[PDB]
Amino acid sequence: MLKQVEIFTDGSCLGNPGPGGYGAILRYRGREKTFSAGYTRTTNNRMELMAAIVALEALKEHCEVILSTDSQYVRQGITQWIHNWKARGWKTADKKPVKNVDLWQRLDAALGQHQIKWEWVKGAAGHPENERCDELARAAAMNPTLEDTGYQVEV
Repeated sequence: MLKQVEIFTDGSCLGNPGPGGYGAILRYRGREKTFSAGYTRTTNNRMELMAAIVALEALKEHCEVILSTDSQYVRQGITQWIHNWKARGWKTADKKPVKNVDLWQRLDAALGQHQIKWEWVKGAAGHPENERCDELARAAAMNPTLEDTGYQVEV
């Protein structure tokens, strides 16, 4: 049987754009691995994506994953947009690349390596680990050490 891993993820940003960061927790057989990093200039949406990307890429073997996050952006992409973008070559009708294509492509790639059960949560009570991810993400945004290379300035 495959390992069944619990993943909790969250991202945040102080502005649009501004410093931002992510936080993710992987739970397996009582063991826990935490991941967090901050970027000098990015956006909330890119951080929401990165959290999920870093968590999934951290798994070195095919797994059963229970991914819990309150990322609306990730949810919409996963249950709505992802399919179409794969059917249009990751480009808008006007041939212009889809926003954050660099990160969406990395996520999609990570997604196809595991059986994922998504648990869309609502930032409140009953989600201790998610709240923990928020704290990690907020502490990383306040002490950024990385450059979000894939970030392209609006217009």
